[PDB]
Amino acid sequence: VLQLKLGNSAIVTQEAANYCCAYGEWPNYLPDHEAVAIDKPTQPETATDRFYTLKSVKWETGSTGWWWKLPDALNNIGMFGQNVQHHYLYRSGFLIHVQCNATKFHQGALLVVAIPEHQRGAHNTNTSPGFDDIMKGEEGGTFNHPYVLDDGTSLACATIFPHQWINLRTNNSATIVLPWMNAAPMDFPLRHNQWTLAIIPVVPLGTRTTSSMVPITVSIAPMCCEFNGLRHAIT
Amino acid sequence: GVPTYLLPGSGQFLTTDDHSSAPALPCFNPTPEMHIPGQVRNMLEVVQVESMMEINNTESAVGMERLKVDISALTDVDQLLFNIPLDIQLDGPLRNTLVGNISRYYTHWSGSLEMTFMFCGSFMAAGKLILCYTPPGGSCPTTRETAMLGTHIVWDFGLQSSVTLIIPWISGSHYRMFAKSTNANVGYVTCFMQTNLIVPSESSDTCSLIGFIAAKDDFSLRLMRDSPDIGQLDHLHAAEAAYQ
Amino acid sequence: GVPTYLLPGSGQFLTTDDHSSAPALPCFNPTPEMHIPGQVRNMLEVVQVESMMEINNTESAVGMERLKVDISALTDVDQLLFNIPLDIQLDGPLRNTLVGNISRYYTHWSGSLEMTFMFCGSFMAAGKLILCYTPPGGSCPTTRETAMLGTHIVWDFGLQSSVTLIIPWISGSHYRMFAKSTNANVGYVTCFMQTNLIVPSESSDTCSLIGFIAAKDDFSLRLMRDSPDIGQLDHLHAAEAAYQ
Amino acid sequence: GVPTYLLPGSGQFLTTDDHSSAPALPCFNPTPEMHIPGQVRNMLEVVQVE
Amino acid sequence: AIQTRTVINQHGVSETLVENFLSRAALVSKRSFEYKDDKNFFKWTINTRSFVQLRRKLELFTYLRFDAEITILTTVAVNGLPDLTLQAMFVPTGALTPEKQDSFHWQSGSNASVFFKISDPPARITIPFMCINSAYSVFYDGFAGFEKNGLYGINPADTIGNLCVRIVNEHQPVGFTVTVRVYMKPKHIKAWAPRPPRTLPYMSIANANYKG
Amino acid sequence: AIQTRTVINQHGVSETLVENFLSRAALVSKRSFEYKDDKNFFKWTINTRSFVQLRRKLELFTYLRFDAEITILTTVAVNGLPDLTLQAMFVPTGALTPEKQDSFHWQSGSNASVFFKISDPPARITIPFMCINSAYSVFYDGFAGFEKNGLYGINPADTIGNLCVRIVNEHQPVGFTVTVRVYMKPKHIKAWAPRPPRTLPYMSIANANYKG
Repeated sequence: VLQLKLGNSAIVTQEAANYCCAYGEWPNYLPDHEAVAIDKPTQPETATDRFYTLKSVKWETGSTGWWWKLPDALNNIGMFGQNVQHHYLYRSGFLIHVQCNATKFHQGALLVVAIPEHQRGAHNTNTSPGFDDIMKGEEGGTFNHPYVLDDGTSLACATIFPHQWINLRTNNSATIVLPWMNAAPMDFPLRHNQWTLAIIPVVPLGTRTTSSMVPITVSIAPMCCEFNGLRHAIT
Repeated sequence: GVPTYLLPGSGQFLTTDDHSSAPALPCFNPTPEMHIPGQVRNMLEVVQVESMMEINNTESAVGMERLKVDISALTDVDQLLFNIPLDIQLDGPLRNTLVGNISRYYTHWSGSLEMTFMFCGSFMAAGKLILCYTPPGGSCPTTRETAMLGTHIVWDFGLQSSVTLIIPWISGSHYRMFAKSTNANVGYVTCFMQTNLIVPSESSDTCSLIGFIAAKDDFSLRLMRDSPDIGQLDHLHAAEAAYQ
Repeated sequence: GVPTYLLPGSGQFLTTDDHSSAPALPCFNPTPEMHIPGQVRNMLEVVQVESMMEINNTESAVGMERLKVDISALTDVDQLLFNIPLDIQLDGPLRNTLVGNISRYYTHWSGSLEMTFMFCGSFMAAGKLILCYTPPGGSCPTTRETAMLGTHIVWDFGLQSSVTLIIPWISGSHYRMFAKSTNANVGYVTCFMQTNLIVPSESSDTCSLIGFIAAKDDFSLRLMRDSPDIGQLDHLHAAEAAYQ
Repeated sequence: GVPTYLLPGSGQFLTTDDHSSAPALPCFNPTPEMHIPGQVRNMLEVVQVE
Repeated sequence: AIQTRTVINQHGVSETLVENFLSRAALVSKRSFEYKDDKNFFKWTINTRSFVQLRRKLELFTYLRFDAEITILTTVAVNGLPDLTLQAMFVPTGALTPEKQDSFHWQSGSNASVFFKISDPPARITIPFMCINSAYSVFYDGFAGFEKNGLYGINPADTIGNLCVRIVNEHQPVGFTVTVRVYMKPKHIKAWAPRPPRTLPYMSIANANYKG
Repeated sequence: AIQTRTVINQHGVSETLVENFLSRAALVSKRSFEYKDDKNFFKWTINTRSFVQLRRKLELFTYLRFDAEITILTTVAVNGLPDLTLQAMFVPTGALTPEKQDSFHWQSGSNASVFFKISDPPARITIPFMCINSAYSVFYDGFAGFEKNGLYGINPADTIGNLCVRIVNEHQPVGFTVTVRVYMKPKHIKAWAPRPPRTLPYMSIANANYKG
């Protein structure tokens, strides 16, 4: 039972019908045997365990793809973006609800895939991607070369990651429930992104009229947040 | 003391030995194991995951158009949309897949596969396909009449937009004689237009097919080798920066 | 006899091995163990002992004046007396301490610390301080208004002349990329004059603070290295007298 | 066979070792022990004598 | 090109184990240095990105946890044949690295030096898991420097450390070239989050760039 | 200089044990001697004060009790390459020390001589605890000579003894330099009364002087 209703935010959709626990793992808090992680991680309630619905991206016929690095997509937004700019640690899974509303006369297939540690590559140069090439924020980024996922490795094999297909014939939605995917128990949100929600239209959008401006709406819920404490009792 | 003599093969460095050596930093506790999601205990778990095929298999299809087969009113009545040569090793649709690229790290490989053809037209778009598994040794069907004589599956895409397609036991390996010796053929999966495509006046005239490939639990790999999909020829940039 | 082959790594002298060797003088009884007071079984027992900080942290403070912070009528109402950058590795108050110098023999280090600020004015000398633990990532407070917003402790020194100050989990290590990579920041402990200093006409106008630092039982150290606090450059006198 | 590596201090002749070596004339019975009076088991017995 | 086929009679999944997939002593570094007494020694930051055969094979995974079993294979070539003593001092993160053949860092007691000869069998040491995260981020989506325009994709935790190899011998009448082949067999391998195999060729060892 | 940070996930206090802190085979002596047959051999009074890395590390404690595990690493350099036999005769307190390469003290049966070759693995002997007090006074607040204006801070009990290394070979047609590296790993270590770490640089190996 999923119930897309987290905190004050909620998504009253009808046709969701399934979600993908990424790598079979539900997001949880930091386990109690990992006390090494500084002694006070606060466990914030639904101040940050809520859906942060981004801009609806305008999916046309000639669109290559979209990528939002998490939690870079939410470092400027709301009570998660406030807590990132004060806390240096965090440990949060994510619930992503991508749905692409369209009529029964639209066609297409989105590979809504969540890529752990999507180290991007630049095209046709040996210089590494800069800070402004990687850390985009609320707008996210567009794939330059989506067949190689902008890191030289194939889109055809990108279903090895947690993914769901928005085939506009069958379903309009995709819900991917991300656990804490890191080697470290907690991590640093302003300079590291564990996941990358990548939405790649494999089959492009098609209709006989002018190029259809079908929106894809992304809602990212940081489930089971933790952070730095900042309210510790110095005795 | 203990009377010991040296065997032949003493003081050799065999690169595939399993002898525990003297640790460089003993009495150094490493970082404790954290439950990271999605552990791979076995590389067949990579192979059993579905992955898109390059089912377009035309020479002009560059890059991302290889993943889809466009059907339209140009496909008239009975057109060969695609054949999938079931040679994982040879260059084709199954080459650049997860079952493709992990089986190029291994020489000998044998097991069942599992195709999935997801139709990506509109909801109103109706029609039929006939997905024909030719066994190895048999001839690839050229017409749709020959295609329904063999093993096939007539797939009307009404509400049914995906077909699990069990392929029995694609095997094969590499060969060398006293090279230029590949696997002969492990069959085909061809697709012919049974009907014409039917789209209404608002849906697009051109609809597409995504094909997937996965291995089942009986797929197996052995005699690990090096995959020739990668190879350095000139240089890598700042390769000497690991030394300077 | 016993068929034995030589492994790779045979006849090597690894400086971190634990192989018992042939004793030079066997059947020589050493001097028996006498109960000498204060055995150290573990170097964390050195670290958990309190030690004075160099809390004065001004450039003109040479030597012994670094251990104390003078407060007087010159500190008017709200003055930053000292910030303590909680970087054990970097040069500051915590550098030349017992938790400082033993953690420079180890690369990776993590655990709670424990400050103690002993006031060393007269018995009549009253006043207040506000000792403010800034967590890492937060900004160091510049005014006393910003200082009471975060974690702080308003310390009136009446009969209370010492403050046990638990710091949660100062961690950090050394870094190296493809050096010049230190720990970013592990926070601060700042101290602002809450009140003005009150001394009578016979007590001195200038009073001082001694700060201590100790580790708790959860402080830990690993990946032992060489401490760069010492180093020979030219010579030591009569270094050849161990040979002549 | 048995995977053995050489330690440092291998092939050295330490003059104070206690390793039993290959006897030059094995299967040679020596002269049997005769009870000779006044065995010294310990050099302090020499020292305790006036 | 003839086309043959054979009945593939197999049994077992044990060869595709990830412990069994990656634990091959692959050549990870090879450079020669002239010796006459870098300034005539061999140092190398231990990464797996030097050769594309092991790199793509390890970039199948996101997170790796292994004990690297470094085997220093040293051969020598004279420009009489001498017998030489070498020092494959392993320099972890934080300990300083030598700049000359006769620096004061070679005699550091805390560095795990191994002293071996050329006429010996090759020196082999098991370097443990020394990432300070619980796995090596093969791909690190993120930055080392905190909001700094520096280098992307470098984890501060994944530094194994420089492997520094010199010749312990002093000046000798012959000048000779010493080629140091370093063979790393990763072992006790756990691996997390499998990734698509890379199709495009690499452009640099610092990052995941591609030309197409 | 960039500023990074990482989550330090540790577990255990076993690496900070004093047995684990000090037992590293640190280089304690290194001198070369020309050979042609000091007068062409290597003698060295075993102290830990020769190198400031181990000295400050051992001056963290007042009293130490260890078995020194001396490893004589000998390399050779010709001014054909010969194979040589060496003698690392350990001379304790009371036994006389050699002054020449061919003195009568090298053949002393009571000294713990070890005969090793250069082509062998390095010679390693475990010199036991031979202080006659129950621990080595690292600092000896006191005098050896009874009210004598001699030398301060020298315990008469803490003498390990001279470690004397020569080449057993007679005259040879080539003259060559022999560098004797002595590696000492203290072990079975008990340690008493911890001390503040030294901040100022050393001025001599005889004492605790300081310049400021």
